[PDB]
Amino acid sequence: QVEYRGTGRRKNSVARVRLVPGEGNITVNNRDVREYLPFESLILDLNQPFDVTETKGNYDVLVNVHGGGFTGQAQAIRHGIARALLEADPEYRGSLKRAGLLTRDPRMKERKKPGLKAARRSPQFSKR
Amino acid sequence: ARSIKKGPFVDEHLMKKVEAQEGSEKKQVIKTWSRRSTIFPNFIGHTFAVYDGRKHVPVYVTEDMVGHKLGEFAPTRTFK
Amino acid sequence: QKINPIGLRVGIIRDWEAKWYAEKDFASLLHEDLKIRKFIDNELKEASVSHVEIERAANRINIAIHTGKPGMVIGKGGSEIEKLRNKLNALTDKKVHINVIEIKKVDLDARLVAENIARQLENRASFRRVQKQAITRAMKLGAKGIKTQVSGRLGGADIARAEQYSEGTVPLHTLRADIDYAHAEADTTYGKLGVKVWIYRGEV
Amino acid sequence: QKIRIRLKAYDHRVIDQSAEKIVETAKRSGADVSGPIPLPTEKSVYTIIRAVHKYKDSREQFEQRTHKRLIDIVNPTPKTVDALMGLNLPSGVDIEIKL
Amino acid sequence: PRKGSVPKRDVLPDPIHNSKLVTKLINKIMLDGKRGTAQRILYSAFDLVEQRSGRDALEVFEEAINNIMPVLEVKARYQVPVEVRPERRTTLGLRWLVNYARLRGEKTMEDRLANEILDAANNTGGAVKKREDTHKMAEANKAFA
Amino acid sequence: RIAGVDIPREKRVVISLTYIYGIGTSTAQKILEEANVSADTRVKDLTDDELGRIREVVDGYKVEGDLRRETNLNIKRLMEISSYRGIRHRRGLPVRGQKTKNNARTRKGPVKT
Amino acid sequence: AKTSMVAKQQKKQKYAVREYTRCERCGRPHSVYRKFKLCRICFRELAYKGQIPGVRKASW
RNA sequence: AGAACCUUACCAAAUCUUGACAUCCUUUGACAACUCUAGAGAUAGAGCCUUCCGGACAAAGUGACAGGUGGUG
RNA sequence: AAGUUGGGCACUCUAAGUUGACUGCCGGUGACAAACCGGAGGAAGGUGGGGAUGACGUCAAAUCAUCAUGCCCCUUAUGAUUUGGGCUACACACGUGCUACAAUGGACAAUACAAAGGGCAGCGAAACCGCGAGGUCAAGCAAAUCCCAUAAAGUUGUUCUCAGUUCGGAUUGUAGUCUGCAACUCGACUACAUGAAGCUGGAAUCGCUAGUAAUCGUAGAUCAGCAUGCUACGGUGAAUACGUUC
Ligand SMILES: [Zn+2]
Repeated sequence: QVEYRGTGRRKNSVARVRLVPGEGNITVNNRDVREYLPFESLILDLNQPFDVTETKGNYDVLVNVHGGGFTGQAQAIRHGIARALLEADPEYRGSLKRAGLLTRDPRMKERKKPGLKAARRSPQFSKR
Repeated sequence: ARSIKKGPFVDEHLMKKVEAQEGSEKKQVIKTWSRRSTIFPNFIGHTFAVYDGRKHVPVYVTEDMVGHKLGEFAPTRTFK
Repeated sequence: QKINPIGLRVGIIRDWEAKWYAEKDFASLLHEDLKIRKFIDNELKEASVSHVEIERAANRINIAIHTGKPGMVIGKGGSEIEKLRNKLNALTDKKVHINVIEIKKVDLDARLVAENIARQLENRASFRRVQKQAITRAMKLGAKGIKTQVSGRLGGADIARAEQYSEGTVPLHTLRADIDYAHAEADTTYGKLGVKVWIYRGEV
Repeated sequence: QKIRIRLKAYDHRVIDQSAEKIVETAKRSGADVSGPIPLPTEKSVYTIIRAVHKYKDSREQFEQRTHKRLIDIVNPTPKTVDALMGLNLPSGVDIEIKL
Repeated sequence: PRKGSVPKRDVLPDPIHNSKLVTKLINKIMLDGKRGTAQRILYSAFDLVEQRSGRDALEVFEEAINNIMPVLEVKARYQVPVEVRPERRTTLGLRWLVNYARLRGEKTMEDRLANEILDAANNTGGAVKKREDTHKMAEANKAFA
Repeated sequence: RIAGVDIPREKRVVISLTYIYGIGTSTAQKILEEANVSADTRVKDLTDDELGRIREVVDGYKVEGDLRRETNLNIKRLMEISSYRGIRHRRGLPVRGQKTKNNARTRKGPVKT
Repeated sequence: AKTSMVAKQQKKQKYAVREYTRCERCGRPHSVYRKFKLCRICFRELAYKGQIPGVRKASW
């Protein structure tokens, strides 16, 4: 077995990520990552934690991710992968932190304010 | 009502008043507030004083007026 | 411009005066409670009825009348309380059980103070002296702060204005603070006079 | 052979204390209880024009939040049923029992 | 009425080229958040310029930005001239590049961008003309410095 | 040239048929499927038998001048009966119950300030 | 609202579509919530008095 | 935070005057959904006819009185 | 076929209780102060992001039409009932918005990813009928269970090739669906045809400093029916702030 489990969050997307000794294949909701995600930039971002830890291609990733859109779920997966690598080896904490991958991006969608069109946008003003 | 599955709408009182005195050729004018009633072929040749809000406008029914409402020939607003 | 302090604090450090739950007949129960409250207010005007809590369960209506003159409401032989209960049962098909709660210090109760000052104003007392004596007695009875205000055609003057007095601390912006607020109306020969009273009896 | 108890209340404090009371009653009667399980709270928001007249851009937003609690009794007993049906809860909480 | 300067954002390098300038060009091209459309447009334009020049896409892009980056500008106050900050240079270069590319006559934005970067590299583009006009007016108003 | 009207030569047949008054996209596709013809084939690269079949299908659809005459007759009948729609047609105002206080330009012509 | 209008709203309508809701506390015809049978103004006043179970000022 | 009717406060027409709604006072009920006729309806004409406990309740008459989204923020 | 059921509470999640962030520690600038800047640690760093909360006062600002109320006024009418018509008019001027003028696009087919709400005579699954909006039968569901309800933008393929057009969808004809006693004045939507201006807008002028603007959809109150408005939700997701002369 030897499973390294972790959680990742981004916007409204939650990704349960499991790392196993493998060849670098990433499966997301029983689908290949390069098919699930609509851009290769997302795949590169997902692999970025592996590059930082210097264990690229040494793990197969199994992802159960739901919520948000594609970028949100991709970055949730990246956060989960970083957390799983932390769990596997505490020595990667410094590298991951310097890469800024352990941070759970706290940015969320601001509520809409009453009397405004949006969170900040206000109605067009007209003197006279 | 408008849906075909329901027959064309017409007030029962208006329809029965039209039917009355059908045989006699001395057909008279019928006072009506029913702007919403549809015009049936039975109405052809009749005169309806249709209330448009303040007065009963006389309307004479012809063949081309079949299928329309009695209100379409009693305008309600005045302009110029 | 100032939020009603009771409305601000309800559900935070102040409990609802209507203690019940409903899913289908919520509106019916709400308006039943409203007519009950209106009837009690109209019937116990002379009594110093500070406030009323209403709960309902098992097709029963538990009324809790917090008053400063419990003797008047109950009656010497319970006749008054029994008559009120009978009238409430006549109004509402359900069965009503009424409890009376004694208020020891009526001069620290915002609503009672507001009603007293409104009564004096209707009696044509001085809108300044009434507020001064109210604040004085409330402060001597241990209140940490009190504020009184009267607005309208004060001495019958054509131009309506408002005047208020204070003493101690009344921190209306502190959400912890248990501030008792009341508004009353005097129906003077010249019209409506609005009296407002805030009382802060301290941390509890 | 399970008994479901659904509690709904506007106050999470009162709902929690009622849930604890019923769980304690069931355990005293002898049945085994799985719970309490907090179901998602249902929040209804109401937006009102604060002013009596005009002044659309100033609003006030109220809410009513009903909290939901679920209790499962696994091994019912006549004593447990009698205790549950005789137990009295605060007027705030609404309790439904499904046998 | 302003306390001071605020922190500036830092963008990540292009995932394929590892270039902050490429990232910011993608951001400039992006409209309504369509980052994917911006990415595909930029990559197609880079491929087109690579094919049409036989030279590295990054090299030609760097030459184009260097050509279209100004050194002096003028601000109303009459118009007084002033030097341009190093980051203002890149901002203006990218903004003018994208604007005049969109103004070109080619059918597709990829063709427009490729032709515009080629013209900038050759020093005969719309962004080049804009830089020349800016420098000319700065020199004309050099006295007000 | 179908129904007495020429059509663009370089345009695909399905689109080019819409240039016939009374023929839109849906009816063009329906005609093209009834008279079997490739959807993407341009009219210039078209066969005489295909053109004849298209003409045979089209002739029965009541398009062009006959359609214009029918629409004009309907409008004239509603004008003549003195209906509300007829009055609004005569006055050049919106007929389907729009609001004329503003935004009635397509019926009232250009703004006369 | 007018007393005659409130009475007419309460009385049975020959039509069924001819039924409309009025605030049961003051009679305002507009902006009446179904759950409380109250207009926005009465709703605000009673929520401030704390006499609508479970209703409090919202924020998030 | 919902103008086809209703809403609706405006207009035309057909209609009522203790009144569409509330309390008191005299008589006392079988009131009233329901069916017929005449009316655009509101309403009027005879039936049918079904309720009710020292009295809730509900009809008819009269006088107090009602009513106003009328004015003055 | 399906987390569908047997089993489990690991994970996610749900919701109660707790811990956490305080310039706390380190180094500089600073009058050893306050504070500012940078760093470590931390998920979060400088009131972390937002909400509610609005002092003493100004404008005889708004509201007598939510409600209440002094005074004045009408009482065979300024009160009351009903049907019909106004509030929807239309030579015109202004505010706020929706849709576009296209290739960062239009059309066609295939295929993913949300959040937040509502449901009792109400949400109406599947199936059948109709090209269609919808109609018949009708399961489940008073709710973390069923439904509303497949989000769109996106991604991948074919076509159009810069053309007032395969852009744009007003306007009008005809034929229908639904609600409602009743869609003429005066509802929404659907099918066929019709296919207007408009090819990025003068003087001027508005919003917005980050998950913001911009774009894309989603839900709800009112509500028989009727939303480009309002109130909420999330997907993608920027640019710039030198400085205080104006
Ligand atoms: Zn009200």
